[PDB]
Amino acid sequence: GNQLAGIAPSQILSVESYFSDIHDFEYDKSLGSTRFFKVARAKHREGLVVVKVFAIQDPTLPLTSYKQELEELKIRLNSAQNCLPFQKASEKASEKAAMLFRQYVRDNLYDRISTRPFLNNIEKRWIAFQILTAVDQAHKSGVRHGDIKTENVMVTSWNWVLLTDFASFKPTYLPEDNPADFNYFFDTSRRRTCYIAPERFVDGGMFNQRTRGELKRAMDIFSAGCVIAELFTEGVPLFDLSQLLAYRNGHFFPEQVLNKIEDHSIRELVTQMIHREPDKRLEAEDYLKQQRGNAFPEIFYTFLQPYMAQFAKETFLSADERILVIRKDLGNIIHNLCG
Amino acid sequence: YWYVIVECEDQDTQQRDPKTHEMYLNVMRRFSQALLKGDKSVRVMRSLLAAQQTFVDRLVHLMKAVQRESGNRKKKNERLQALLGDNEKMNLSDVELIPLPLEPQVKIRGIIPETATLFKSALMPAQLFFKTEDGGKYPVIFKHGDDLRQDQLILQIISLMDKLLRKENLDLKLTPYKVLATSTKHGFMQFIQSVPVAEVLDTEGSIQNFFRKYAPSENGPNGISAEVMDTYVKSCAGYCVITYILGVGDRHLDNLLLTKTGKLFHIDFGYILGRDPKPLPPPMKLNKEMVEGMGGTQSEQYQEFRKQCYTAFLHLRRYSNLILNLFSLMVDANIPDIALEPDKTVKKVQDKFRLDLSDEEAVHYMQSLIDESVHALFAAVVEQIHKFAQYWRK
Amino acid sequence: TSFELVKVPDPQMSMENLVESKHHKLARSLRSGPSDHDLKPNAATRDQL
Ligand SMILES: Nc1nc2c(ncn2[C@@H]2O[C@H](COP(=O)(O)OP(=O)(O)OP(=O)(O)O)[C@@H](O)[C@H]2O)c(=O)[nH]1
Ligand SMILES: *C(=O)CCCCCCCCCCCCC
Repeated sequence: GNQLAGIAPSQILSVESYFSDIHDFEYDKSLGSTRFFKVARAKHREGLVVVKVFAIQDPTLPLTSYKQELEELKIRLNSAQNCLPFQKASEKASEKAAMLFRQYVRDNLYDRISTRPFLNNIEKRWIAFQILTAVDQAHKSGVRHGDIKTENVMVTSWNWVLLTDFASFKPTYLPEDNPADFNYFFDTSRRRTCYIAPERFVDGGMFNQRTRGELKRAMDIFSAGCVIAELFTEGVPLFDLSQLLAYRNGHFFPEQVLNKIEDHSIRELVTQMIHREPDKRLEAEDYLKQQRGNAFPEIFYTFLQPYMAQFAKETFLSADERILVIRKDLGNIIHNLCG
Repeated sequence: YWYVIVECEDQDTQQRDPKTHEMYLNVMRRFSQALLKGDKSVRVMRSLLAAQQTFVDRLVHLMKAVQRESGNRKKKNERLQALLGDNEKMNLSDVELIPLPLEPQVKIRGIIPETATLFKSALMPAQLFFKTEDGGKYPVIFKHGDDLRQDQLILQIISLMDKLLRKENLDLKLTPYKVLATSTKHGFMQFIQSVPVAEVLDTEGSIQNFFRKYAPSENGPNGISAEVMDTYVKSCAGYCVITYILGVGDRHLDNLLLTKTGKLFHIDFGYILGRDPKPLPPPMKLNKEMVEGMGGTQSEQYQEFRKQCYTAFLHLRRYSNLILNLFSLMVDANIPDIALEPDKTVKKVQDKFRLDLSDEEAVHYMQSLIDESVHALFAAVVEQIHKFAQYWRK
Repeated sequence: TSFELVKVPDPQMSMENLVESKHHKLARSLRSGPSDHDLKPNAATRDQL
């Protein structure tokens, strides 16, 4: 309704004013504001939190149906280590605002690509491996993301990738000729980068159930395939909205962006994950099996993945405990990491 | 005075960021004192501004009396004109000499009580004629309940683009009419006397017919005075390019006004920076009737108009830095369309300049844009439903 | 003893990026104060600047 009404009262008043009402949070930094979500960092008893505030300038909009899906998506991903779902969704935080609260993570992958220290070749692979493991742990859990992009693929300070901002609310299918859905829901970073699987763009003749029909597993494999291409190019996007719809119609191909990738094995992986035909895209788990040793060192599956999971656990290994544990395990680690 | 006092009257800032609100209050206390510490001729300005304030306050009280809904438009107009000539209790007819807020050089002696009437719209914009000291009548529109800050900004930026192109000697004959928010819900706008193109086509049927009725001459290519059509060509090019860069959204002919001298101008800016209530709006305000005034794409006027468009565009790219810097400072300025997406606002304007295109490629881009925007007649269809909605509101 | 919003605590959350801080001091060295009056960018760096 916010798209059609466009009325000013809540939006002009937005962001810092919302926090004056809620108790447990203090505004800290507006991370970004868009027509859709007013996203601000907040301080909280547990640490930094990201709050996405939605202004309900339409009282007839049945947000309760989105609220239900948010709690259900949270319960599924509650045990996916590389997946950080929205942990809270308060319908009644303010007279006309709804708020989505989740952990704030040290860096988003888009920033991390450029902040120092630069991700070594082995680290880019470790992140790509976790991107596949994040979508995998979501897919096996029975949840699809729907908007995987480097801005939603977070990275802690210790390279633990956390896929975030699951897009249950964003439309599954978008009209090819009307950018008004893409711009409001998907282009929140305004980079024009489009990682939406091409089979999600449909003729107006196909069209409200199209807005909320279930996401197909192969729609995320495409998104993750583009995130890895961007990561390995160091910010060069695989497709913009003009280039993707042209790619969907077979009139465009990212040859120049893919040739930019140094690792021939990742360019092969990405060329598969971003293949236009959705049936020709394997499950994320099949790319993990296929790339074992071929692109992701065997160490990642046997030791790094199960060892690092120790720190992703909520039970707080504080900075002192993490050091003491690695020191205890140092002999075991050198053995497992140096033959 | 008016800019800072808007912030002091901004009851939203008074609650959402009182520290900034009190800063403006101290800016006004400082200015109040800095004038008192000035020269004799400067101290008079302090008393003149105090007079302006109470003058506008009394004007607001009169409109608050009209707003009481004590009767139909007849009784409202009667109360309005009766109060204006109440030389005892309001004396707005012949108040002491004050510089007019909207344009201080045009000093005013009072409102002519016979001429004040509200237009037929839910905002009740009151037409006002000001009894200038020079004896002339100055036409102004007073508005109530409308936060002119968005128009104020979007006009004070086209005035700069008009000025900048005048520095390049490309006087496109824009009308940067002045607007001034006296408060968050009160202000004045320069009443440029003109007929909306929606009413032109309802009366004369066409822009060329209207020009033939008020500026005919056999010397021009279509029977329109060459000096009037050349003004129209340049005025159309100026508003086309400037509404494209400013992303002005609405396109209703009810808000595109045409002057008898051919200066076309746009008066609705409630929707800017790319947003329009109508989905998939055309890229620019280039409605077909605007081109019909030039006699279509085959006429000499269209060839010249295209040249003026790409030239006006190419020379604004020369001053993109200046225009952008004037938005970054506005990012927090409470303007409705800026407050939707403050950090994106400047990125939206920067997009329009296509700074990555070389100058020859920028011409070709603008050329392609205008050659395509003529065919986006969807807005001309959807606007017929908006008129149907207005029919229930009249 | 408990948490419900911050599932994955990060100990370096709001700490200064010491690696970036190290790169500041080396890349933007002030000690070139006397050399930079003489030394100036050449053909390939002129275009770039
Ligand atoms: N470091 C860090 N940056 C964040 C975090 N959340 C968001 N950001 C950044 O802030 C921007 C705005 O927040 P979002 O609305 O989530 O942007 P987005 O993820 O591209 O948009 P969505 O897909 O709708 O969630 C993002 O583009 C990121 O650059 C976070 O948790 N940690
Ligand atoms: C129509 O133009 C507006 C449609 C808005 C749909 C998105 C709603 C996002 C809700 C998030 C969950 C909030 C739960 C309280």
